[PDB]
Amino acid sequence: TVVVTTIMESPYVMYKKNHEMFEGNDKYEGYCVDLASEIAKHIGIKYKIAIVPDGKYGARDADTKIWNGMVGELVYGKAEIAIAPLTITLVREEVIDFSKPFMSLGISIMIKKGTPIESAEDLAKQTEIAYGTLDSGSTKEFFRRSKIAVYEKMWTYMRSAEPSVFTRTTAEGVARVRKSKGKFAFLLESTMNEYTEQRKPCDTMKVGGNLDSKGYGVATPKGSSLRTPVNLAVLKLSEAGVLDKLKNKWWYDKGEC
Amino acid sequence: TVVVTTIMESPYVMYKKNHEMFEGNDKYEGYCVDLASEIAKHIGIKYKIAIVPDGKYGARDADTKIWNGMVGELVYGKAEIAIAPLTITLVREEVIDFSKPFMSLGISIMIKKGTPIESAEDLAKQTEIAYGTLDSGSTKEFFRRSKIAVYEKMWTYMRSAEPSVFTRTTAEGVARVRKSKGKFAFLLESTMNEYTEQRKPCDTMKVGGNLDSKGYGVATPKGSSLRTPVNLAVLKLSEAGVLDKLKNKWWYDKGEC
Ligand SMILES: C=C(C)[C@H]1CN[C@H](C(=O)O)[C@H]1CC(=O)O
Ligand SMILES: C=C(C)[C@H]1CN[C@H](C(=O)O)[C@H]1CC(=O)O
Repeated sequence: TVVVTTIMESPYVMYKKNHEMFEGNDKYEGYCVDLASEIAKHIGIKYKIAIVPDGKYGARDADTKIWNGMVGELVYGKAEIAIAPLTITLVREEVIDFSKPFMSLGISIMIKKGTPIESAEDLAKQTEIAYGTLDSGSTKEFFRRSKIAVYEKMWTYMRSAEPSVFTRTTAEGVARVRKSKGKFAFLLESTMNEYTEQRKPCDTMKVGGNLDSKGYGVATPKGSSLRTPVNLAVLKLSEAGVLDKLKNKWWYDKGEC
Repeated sequence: TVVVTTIMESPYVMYKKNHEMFEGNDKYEGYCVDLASEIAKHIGIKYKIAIVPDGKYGARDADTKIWNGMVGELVYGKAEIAIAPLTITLVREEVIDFSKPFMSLGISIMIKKGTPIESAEDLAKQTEIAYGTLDSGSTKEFFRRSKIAVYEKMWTYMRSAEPSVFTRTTAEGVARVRKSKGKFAFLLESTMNEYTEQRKPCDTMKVGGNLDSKGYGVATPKGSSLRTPVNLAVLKLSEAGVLDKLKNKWWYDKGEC
């Protein structure tokens, strides 16, 4: 009855092993799949998981004026709820509603083990080690808009960098870090960073602190009567220990390093 | 024109040195005083700071059925906004609205340096070192309501403990930790814990991780037309670096240890 928009991202939503022999929601597993299930039980709804057609999170296009991604699905009435690692930002909360955060994070640095970098300050003062960001998302927008001297210097480098320091997906950025032999550093959300650190061949690490402090939230379109039940469900789950339990399950219980 | 309810708590709201010769809002300084000022500038309001008469944060009384503290001020229309270290909890969000978190925190352990305790598990398995909580607030409510084995064992000890392990104020709990010579441990929010660690005689420390993950938020009563401007102001300030700058100012720039 209720359409849940989400996206393929490890370990939030992914295909089960042998997903061919499963139907509907049963094809998928992950943190956000479990989260949708808990939320639906508390607010008492039936739901259909739909993967966002364009594979995007949500940005407003400069010329067409149109929102893409999951935000777009909500804005144009194609979906009722988005349950994904969708970062709570000002631009988005202007057109959709977020619940309280179900997970906390910050922008962080991924290096290949042995790269002599300990902070964002280290990266900015040199050119030998290239560094980049996804070309779509809140991390790029953070650097684009920063007045802080260090991040301003980082944005000037990145927008000019040749060849392009921007990657299309998380896997692509992680791939580039691994194959570059200490010569590429990846700026990404600490949640994905921590997850990759736990995955073989265990050649990556998070360095320094987070550059910022934010959260992912469950999104609903403006005026949805599911806004309050959803927000309260999240607080219920958080206080019950369920969010912590879910994090440990998909991040640390499966850890290989 | 707009009434801002808040409370005396270091370093969020406090009296300036020689506050006698100042009038109105100018009597006060602190993190939340600066925060009110930033918010009011963005949403374009004039405001009067009022200290909550009963010195409480906000709980519903078992018999009278009446909310006390800052939550009460909002609920009964005595104030329009609460700007304070007011923890976002399910019970409160049921009767008031919170903005997105302006600060992240978690329940934590304060010990006197040299107390051989490294985790919550350590405290629960022994009786020689007493441990307590404020007798009013979200920390007590967390232990009261936990199904997690370890915290359940901690609550059973605390509610039965003789003499009372509960303190009326933060200063009183910190006082008890300092004067007990390693025999009392204090369960409090990590923000207050971190702040005390930076204050002379530098005899306290935070040990282990946070037991949970939550935030403080700006509160408005249900149906307030200041709800959205406030929420968006917080995201604006957060993304601009102002919340981080404010934290460093009142926690670390002043640090003595
Ligand atoms: C995986 C991606 C592209 C998403 C996830 N959350 C962020 C977002 O919602 O924008 C993006 C990550 C990033 O931008 O670093
Ligand atoms: C200082 C106090 C009593 C407040 C502050 N925030 C929490 C609250 O809003 O309940 C309380 C702390 C705590 O309960 O540990």
